[PDB]
Amino acid sequence: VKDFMSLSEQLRKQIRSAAKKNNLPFKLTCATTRQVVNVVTTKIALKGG
Amino acid sequence: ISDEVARDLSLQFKRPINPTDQSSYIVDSVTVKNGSIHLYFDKAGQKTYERHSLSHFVNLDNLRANNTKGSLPINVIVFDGKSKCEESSAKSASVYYSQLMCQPILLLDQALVSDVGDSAEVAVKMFDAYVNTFSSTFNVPMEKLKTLVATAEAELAKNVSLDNVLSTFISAARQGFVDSDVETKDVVECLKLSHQSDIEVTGDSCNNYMLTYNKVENMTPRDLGACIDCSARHINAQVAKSHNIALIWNVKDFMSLSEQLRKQIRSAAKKNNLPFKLTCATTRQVVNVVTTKIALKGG
Amino acid sequence: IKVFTTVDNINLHTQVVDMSMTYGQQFGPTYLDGADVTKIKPHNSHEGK
Amino acid sequence: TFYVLPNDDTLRVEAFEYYHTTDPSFLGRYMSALNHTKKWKYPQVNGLTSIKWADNNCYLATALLTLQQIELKFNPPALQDAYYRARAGEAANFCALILA
Repeated sequence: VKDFMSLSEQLRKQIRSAAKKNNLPFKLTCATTRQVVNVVTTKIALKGG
Repeated sequence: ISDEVARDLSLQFKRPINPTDQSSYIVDSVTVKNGSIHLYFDKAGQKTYERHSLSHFVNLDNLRANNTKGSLPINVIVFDGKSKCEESSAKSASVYYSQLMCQPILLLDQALVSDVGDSAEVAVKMFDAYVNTFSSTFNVPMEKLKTLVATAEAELAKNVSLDNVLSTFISAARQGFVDSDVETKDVVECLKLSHQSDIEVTGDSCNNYMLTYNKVENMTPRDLGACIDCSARHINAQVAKSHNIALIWNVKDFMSLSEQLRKQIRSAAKKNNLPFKLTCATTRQVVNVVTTKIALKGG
Repeated sequence: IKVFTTVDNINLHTQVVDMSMTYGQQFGPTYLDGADVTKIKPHNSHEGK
Repeated sequence: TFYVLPNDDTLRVEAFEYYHTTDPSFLGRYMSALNHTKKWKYPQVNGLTSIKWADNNCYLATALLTLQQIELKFNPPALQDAYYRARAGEAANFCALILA
């Protein structure tokens, strides 16, 4: 919830629209725990330099 | 002019007047850059922010409302948010200082300010805490530790990463006091996890015991498989208290567990007020106990 | 040889000793099941004790 | 039944970094096998997983039984978590990974 609040409104709307278009279920939580599971993922960060 | 004074002035002058601004506002987020601190708040539905020097934030007691100095260098007041008593009085007390400074006063929760206190030597403080924990674990004579810390001071002056410096420090120190099977990375990770989670660490043998309150019905399959691998057992709390038995688990296996499971286990232990420590040992102690082996209802 | 050592008798601790010298010459006063081993050199069967 | 996935070299490089396998066609075969293996059922006997006979799964079940009783660790964290889940009953994904 707090991270979602830190986001911009347009970004939230775009993310939700994309999720709904791709038929992807999505939920929110107040917990501070992380789902450490096996997934091929790329960290969202700046490029190297 | 604020509402708390506007009404009095209107009563004195026998005609209505219009206040110009509110007395105080509440800060919601903090950003620190280039030795300065930024405070953010919402005013009339719009985001607002200000910038101030971080130097004045070292002494939190100087910014308290009950300061006997009688003057505020900055328009920021630090108060405990969880303390419902003083947070209500702070709103009323802010009026006098706002009139003195002729501008609104910013309300800031104490916990955030406590988190604000930060420097580049905090890593050095953490390193010193790790060294103290290691010394308490092994009771090495002070002079060798002081020489190694003197070397680590030059290493910090080189501004190298904490991981490599601590690894070299422990590898140099581990000679003559640590068994060969132990690895430096294990000690470093255990110290980091101990500092971050506020957990005490000992080198004694583990037992892999748990209480009945950690019900298996809520277990995820992955954590249940991990428990099967570690071969944990259940025991009554009072029976363990009678024999003065603490909760001892291997640091690597405990780290392999999920965050939620570890938090639940720690919460249950603290509720039952049970000592708990992690260890790097790979052996199990043998004590006269009555325990039930945790297993699935396989069939 | 590799042998086990402990204080609370349930913990995990292990020591490695050489068979050239006796237990006492390397460590000191040591006993095993009521038998003094301070002035006795080990043999193969003492492994794992 | 067939499945189609586009090509992305960056994703395959990340998959190799995670799983230590250089096969560029690993992902598609793995998914195709996993989809078929999800159809199966895996009961347990005496706390040990049992499988109804299908598609010559006898040696796979024997390997599962062998793994259930031996000390075992893996370098890929994903494979280790898959083994953890398999020992808890989610053997389909682990078997699919082994076959892939």
